[PDB]
Amino acid sequence: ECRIQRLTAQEPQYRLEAEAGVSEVWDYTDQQFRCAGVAALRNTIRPQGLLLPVYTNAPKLYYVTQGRGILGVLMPGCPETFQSDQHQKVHHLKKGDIIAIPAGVALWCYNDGDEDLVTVLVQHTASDLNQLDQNPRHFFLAGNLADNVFKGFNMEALADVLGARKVRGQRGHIVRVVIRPICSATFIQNIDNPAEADFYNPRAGRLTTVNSLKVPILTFLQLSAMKGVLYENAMMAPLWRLNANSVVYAVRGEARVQIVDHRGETVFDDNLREGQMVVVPQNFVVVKQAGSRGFEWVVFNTNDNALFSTAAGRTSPLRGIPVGVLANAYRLSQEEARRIKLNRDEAVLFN
Amino acid sequence: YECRIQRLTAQEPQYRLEAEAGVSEVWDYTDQQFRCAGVAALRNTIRPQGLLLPVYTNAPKLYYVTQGRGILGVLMPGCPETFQSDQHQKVHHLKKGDIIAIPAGVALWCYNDGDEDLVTVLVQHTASDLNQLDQNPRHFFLAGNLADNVFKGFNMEALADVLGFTETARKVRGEDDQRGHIVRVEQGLKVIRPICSATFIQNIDNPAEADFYNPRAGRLTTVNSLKVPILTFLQLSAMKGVLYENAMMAPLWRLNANSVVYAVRGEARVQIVDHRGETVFDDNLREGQMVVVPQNFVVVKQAGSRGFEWVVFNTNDNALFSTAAGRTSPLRGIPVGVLANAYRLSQEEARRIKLNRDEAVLFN
Amino acid sequence: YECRIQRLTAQEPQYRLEAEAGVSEVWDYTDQQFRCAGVAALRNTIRPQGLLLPVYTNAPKLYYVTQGRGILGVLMPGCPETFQSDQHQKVHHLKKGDIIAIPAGVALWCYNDGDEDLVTVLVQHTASDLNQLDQNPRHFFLAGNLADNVFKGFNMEALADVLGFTETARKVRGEDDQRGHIVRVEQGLKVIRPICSATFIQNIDNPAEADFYNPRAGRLTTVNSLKVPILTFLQLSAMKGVLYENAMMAPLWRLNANSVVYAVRGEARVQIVDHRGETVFDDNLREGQMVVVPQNFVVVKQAGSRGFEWVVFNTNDNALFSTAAGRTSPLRGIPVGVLANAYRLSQEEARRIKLNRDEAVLFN
Amino acid sequence: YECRIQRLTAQEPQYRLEAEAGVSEVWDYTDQQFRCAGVAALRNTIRPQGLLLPVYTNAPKLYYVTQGRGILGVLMPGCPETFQSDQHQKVHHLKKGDIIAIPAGVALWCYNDGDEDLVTVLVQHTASDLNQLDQNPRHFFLAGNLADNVFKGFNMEALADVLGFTETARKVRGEDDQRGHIVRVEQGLKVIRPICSATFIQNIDNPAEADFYNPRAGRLTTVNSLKVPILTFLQLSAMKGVLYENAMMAPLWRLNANSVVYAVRGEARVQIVDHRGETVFDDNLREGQMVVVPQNFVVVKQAGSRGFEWVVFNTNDNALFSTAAGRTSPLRGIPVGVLANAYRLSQEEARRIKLNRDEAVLFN
Amino acid sequence: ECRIQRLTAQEPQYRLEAEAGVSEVWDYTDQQFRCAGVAALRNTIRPQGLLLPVYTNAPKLYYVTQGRGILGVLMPGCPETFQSDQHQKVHHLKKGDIIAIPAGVALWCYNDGDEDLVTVLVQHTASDLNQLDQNPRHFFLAGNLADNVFKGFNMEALADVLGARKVRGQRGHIVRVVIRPICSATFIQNIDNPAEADFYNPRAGRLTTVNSLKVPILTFLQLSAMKGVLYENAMMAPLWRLNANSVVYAVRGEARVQIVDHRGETVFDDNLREGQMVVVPQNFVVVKQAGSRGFEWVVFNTNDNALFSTAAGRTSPLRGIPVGVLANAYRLSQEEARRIKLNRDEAVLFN
Repeated sequence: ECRIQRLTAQEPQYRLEAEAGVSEVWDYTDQQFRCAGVAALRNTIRPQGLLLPVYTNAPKLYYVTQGRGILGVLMPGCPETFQSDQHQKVHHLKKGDIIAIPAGVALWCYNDGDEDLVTVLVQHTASDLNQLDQNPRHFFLAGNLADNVFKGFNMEALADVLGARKVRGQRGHIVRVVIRPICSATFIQNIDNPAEADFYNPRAGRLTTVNSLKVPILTFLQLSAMKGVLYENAMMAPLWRLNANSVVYAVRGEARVQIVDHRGETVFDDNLREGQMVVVPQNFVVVKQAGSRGFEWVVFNTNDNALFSTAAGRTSPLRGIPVGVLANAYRLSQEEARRIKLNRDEAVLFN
Repeated sequence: YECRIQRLTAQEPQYRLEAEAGVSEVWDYTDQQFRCAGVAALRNTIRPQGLLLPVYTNAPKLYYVTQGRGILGVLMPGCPETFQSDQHQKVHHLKKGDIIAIPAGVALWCYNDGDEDLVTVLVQHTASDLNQLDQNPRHFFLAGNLADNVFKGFNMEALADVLGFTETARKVRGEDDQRGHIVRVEQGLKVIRPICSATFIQNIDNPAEADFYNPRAGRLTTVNSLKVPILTFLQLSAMKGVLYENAMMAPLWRLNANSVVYAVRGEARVQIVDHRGETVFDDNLREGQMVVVPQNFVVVKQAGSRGFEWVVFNTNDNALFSTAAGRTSPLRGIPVGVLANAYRLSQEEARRIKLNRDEAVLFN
Repeated sequence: YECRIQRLTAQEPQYRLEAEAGVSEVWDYTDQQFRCAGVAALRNTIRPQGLLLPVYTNAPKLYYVTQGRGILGVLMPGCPETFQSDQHQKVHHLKKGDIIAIPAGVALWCYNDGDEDLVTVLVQHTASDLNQLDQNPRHFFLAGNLADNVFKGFNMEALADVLGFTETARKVRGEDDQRGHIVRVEQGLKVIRPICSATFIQNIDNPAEADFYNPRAGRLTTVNSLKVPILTFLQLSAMKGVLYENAMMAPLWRLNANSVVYAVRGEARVQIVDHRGETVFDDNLREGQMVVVPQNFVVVKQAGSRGFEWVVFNTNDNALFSTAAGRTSPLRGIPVGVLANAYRLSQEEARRIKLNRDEAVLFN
Repeated sequence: YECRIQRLTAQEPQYRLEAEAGVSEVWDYTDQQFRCAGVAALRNTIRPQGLLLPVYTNAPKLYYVTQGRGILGVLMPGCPETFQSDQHQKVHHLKKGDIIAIPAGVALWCYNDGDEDLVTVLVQHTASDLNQLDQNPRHFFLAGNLADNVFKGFNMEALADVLGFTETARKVRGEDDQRGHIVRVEQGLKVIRPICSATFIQNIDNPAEADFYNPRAGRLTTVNSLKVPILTFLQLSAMKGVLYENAMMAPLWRLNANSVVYAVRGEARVQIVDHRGETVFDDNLREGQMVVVPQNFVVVKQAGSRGFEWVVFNTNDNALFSTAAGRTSPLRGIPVGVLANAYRLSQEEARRIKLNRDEAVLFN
Repeated sequence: ECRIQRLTAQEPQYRLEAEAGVSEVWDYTDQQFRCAGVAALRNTIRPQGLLLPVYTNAPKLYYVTQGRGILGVLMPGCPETFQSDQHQKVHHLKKGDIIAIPAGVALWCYNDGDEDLVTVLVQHTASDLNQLDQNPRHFFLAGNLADNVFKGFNMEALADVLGARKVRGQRGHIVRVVIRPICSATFIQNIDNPAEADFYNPRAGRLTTVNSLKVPILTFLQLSAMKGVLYENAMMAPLWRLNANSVVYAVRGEARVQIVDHRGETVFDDNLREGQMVVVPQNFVVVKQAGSRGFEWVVFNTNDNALFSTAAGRTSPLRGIPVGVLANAYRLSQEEARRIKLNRDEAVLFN
């Protein structure tokens, strides 16, 4: 399931055009995603576009690559706290936001901005919360792997449950053209803003994480994400993730990216570029050196608490264990063990 | 502590502590009104370019940034420095409407990199099991001015022995300063940018990020455990409330917490009712004032001609309230018959008591 | 609070509160015996067709229904109505032998749809961290009669403004009633049937649902966290005990709780022993009496000629006891040698001290 | 309880309780110094072949075995006997440097099968929510000598009725003994070998099992929740510290606990500093002495010419400290500018304050 | 996956020789282990042997069969509390120790003793912490299913992250030839010592357990172990484990061992001998009668809290339910139901 000889920088493989947008779907059936147990989507919502309400059998983490809009989530059996129409609290979407949506909860979204609203999506199909298959399934309540639920039911059986029903809706799933244009849980979190970075080096870059200790619901989703920015010529320390697979999506720039497994054979050594998506399995080691225009990425991780282990750096295992072990391991002399030890004073982002 | 209170009173700070670059206004933590709540209220004003010396306390704290913009630095124990150019821990940008949560014992400093006074109102939960001292606020300062820094009572020789610096650098210590706890700065003061990754900021006053909304009554924004995880450890919470012209906040009692209302803007007619069915409070609250609504006490607010904006520090992890009237009120939960037999009214009268107010918590 | 008690006493209610349709009997929550336990004991008698006005308190409560049958209504905050024909929340049928758990701050009413007096005995855990007021019981009533309802101290204009009803419906409020807290009814009063799905009832007196049984000694039925989940939040528990003719409850001390024994039926010789090895209690308990066995204090009961049936309110989530004598006693856990050297007896004497009583907790 | 202390003092036991085979030395649990910490300190010396009679208390306990080797027996409630040849529960071998954790209410005995006095120092956390009595230690003894065993105040007839043994075996009880709480033995006394599988022992003084080490400064060994699970239930912890010749323990304050330092070996210059920046302690601690460093109070130790070995009982599940100076100190966490503006020093002076001491907690 | 007609006493199937030791690997692809979802290894480290640092995608429980040495574990981003060189706290290994190592954390080990350091190892591949495959994977940082990671990366990309790099190390993984020759968590626990036994019978034997209520980290590993000793002619009560599979490794002596499944057919009835490894699936029932020289074993269990159910004995289900049920079940008379009930006063170890 995860015996992989090589890794791939992937882009969508089939499109899904609608009236007011497009859904580009990665081949979740490729071995790169099968192993990661994720399904990668991209949603583009033109101005005035409305994504019809949908729910999925699996948890979901959206990232807002571009645009600004309004979002509406539906928790079961909770009153409406927005009353003028009466409905639940809509949410404000802005570039750099992370959205966590549980499995089975309905969500709609509308693009009330002048720029295309681009959101990248991963669906964790290997999560215990998903009790169906390891393939994406979208239950729509309108419109139209995916389809509109309301369709299936009878005209009359459904007639006498409510006082008529063309809720059996081909405009696609994003159509053209609210009060403000448990259940008090925070689902949005700013990740792309610089002021709220976690790691920072004015010469190397910055790292911002979202996880269970920032957004509580993630404890239930067992997902997380990291927004990374590398300036020109800076590099990311070589690292492996202890308890999760990684879904890296390149949002800007270019960077050389290398990946290694147990057998010591490199499965990936290529230039990642904006719009591409690479997967870094668990315990596989990455390393990035930004290109000429820097590099910016988002990595989706499949665990509540994503820990890293940097082969080299201030918080590096090599820095942790004795010089003797280093010398006897890598034959060279005591002082070049010290060299491999205490020469990089930086943590994980480097000049 | 006892809470048999006959009278609640709107209270202003009772004793000030001025520094060269700021002023601390301390409410009377001795007053029964707050001793019941188990909290100590503080208000810090930091003029532009002012620096609070690092400090930690025996009790958890919830700061609310009423005004200004500035830098903050918290010091988690045994955490590496993630900000390197100087190499230090993550500083954070606080700004108007921010809620800041500071666990007990953590050292923390703040700087005002803005052109306006940085006003932060804070409460220190002194009745928390984390505070293992007594019901009195205690600030341990790491510099200057809580009489002098804790380095004052130390021995210069020992502190030199330890700091790797004897050394007239020994002037790290106290009784030779007189600038206070908020000092004036030379240049800037968070110079990389002016567990350990835990979120401590939460913007609460963002209109677009309200929890209850009514375009003609107001809005309510909460911060609790399901917003910020650390609060589950602090067992503290807060709510930022805005009422529009002549609107009203339903009569409500909080189930599992005391509440500390700080009047931010406007004025409002406020009534508070106790078990005895008697009124313990009936006054017009105005900005800068602080009242406590003890647990289960019923409070109601009708905003004045200029609206009313308040912040409430609640003393539990998940402070939830029950409203006597509204769409989610007990009256709606109980049968009509109960209403009739209770208030001795006709079934239609009860049905009016029960089903005429279609709104949730904020009304006209 | 201090618990250095020289003498435990069997206690009856000290002051009654009569209504037109019932009577409240209040034990002296001021008495040291209960102040040590941190509880306030109450007994409500509701004559047929009587209605308790809805009410909520600052402390959790464990009701025990000694007699009768009636309807109950609890009011969870912000929960939709699941009973619709009127539309309201789930009412529940309480009946003889029921344990009812009511969290702090929740409103609740009760009606006696039976032909016999509905007798409920209740304890209010005033030493719980959920009670953030003081060690005094406080009932907040939503109607009539805790001097008047909390609607009394409010302003008729405001309560009219809010309730969507000014309105001489304003008579929702107090000081104009005089019927008390338990009133007489017109017809019936739970009229659909005379989180939010949490179980609050637990029948404990069901003989077929005992935990310890001996057809000649008696039976013991517990209710704790692994029976009812909410108790994990209340940190309260209870045990319903029945001893047959001349049987005995082993001498036992509870590890992690105080115990509040209410004598339901029969009489029994009861002895209670403290750290000092001295007897703090040595009397014949009889129905309607209430005693407290503080934590770690050793108690033993020998039932009289008519058996003895009691209920104990324990003040922890999982109240477990250790019996000085029995099949699961410390003596069996320690080696014989220890017994010999401790009591200075021959190894056979110790082996008798240790292995002759083959029963668990209920004996002959 | 109040902790506004003007002066901390090194304290020795104030009243002894001698037995035929041992002596109990009791620190003054009445003294404010300990009443602030919420603990009662005890020291038991058991001469070879001495037996402590089984006993349980209202509060959790952390024993530290300073000297000797002996057998222990704990009595978990309702657990079968796993040691059978006699059939009884698992006895455990305690030896020099052991930490023993005893939950409240559990009975426990100990025997000295060695040729040297068995010295155990213990603290009883009286401010724990598990102790539901008062802030006073209370030992309930199951044999002899806490005035007599709890079997004393019982009725011989009842205790005969129950024990399956009337019987002049009734001499299981008190006021006829006079040997005390530590008695002399005939032969041996754990004779199979001289939930319920929970670890209660933790060797802390093992040099090879330190957490901090410096071959020229010393070593530090902790025991907390991530070492022994039961502590998560006791919310107690401990630290065994050794400082070599003329070494120093950094100036540190504990965030979330009071600390109880028992001087085991050597002497050391100790200074303690409070919020007021004033010195509350400045003396040379020596073996057998006991001091309390309240929460957030800053303490520093410089060992004498013969080193210094101490044990600290901390009153929380995960007691973590923050050191004013060191590699993991707040000063390193805050920017240089903050240091300069705080102590009014040049950026290089601050960089010295901040980056010259490359060690963690133990220094030269 | 676990429909098994018979069970096997297994020994390693392929060796891995190094300069200063040997790694003997059980065939984790046999159906006996597939079902148990474990991989069994044996490490032998000659005097002065050093096991190069490694990390694995799965949790691990080592048992120290023989020898005495020093061990070094690397937790992410935790300071060095051993300072003279500066590094993390090494640990002392001695015969009878149990070591729990999470997935993804690096560990090295060195044999500073005069006797061969023999450690037996199980890796729980069916643990949710492992997000790769159900096959062992060893990521080394030095040397060389298994391989050295540092190998894979480029000479220069890795050059400019630290000031040279022959950290790209054939001596094997254990090579010939420290300050003392969250992150304060206990990973070692004494299990083989008699004084700390859980069950004991001076005539039958003794049982010592390690589980979540002894070592806290196991709560996260969901593993556990039991060290068992049976004297000559004593026998282990027949038992089944409720919530885990069992990996029994025979460390000394010989014993007849029988195993039964649901169908009542015996899948194993043979003499287990030192150095052999048998697996007892969940709810399969074992029974052991020691041979002439007694018997000593370690069983690795796949759960935080391993509970047993002894068909016969003081704490036996048969002792739990009424004599009537026994009689009506097994026809014979009321008093021979009593006989099957209350004749074995011992718990689980028997004469």
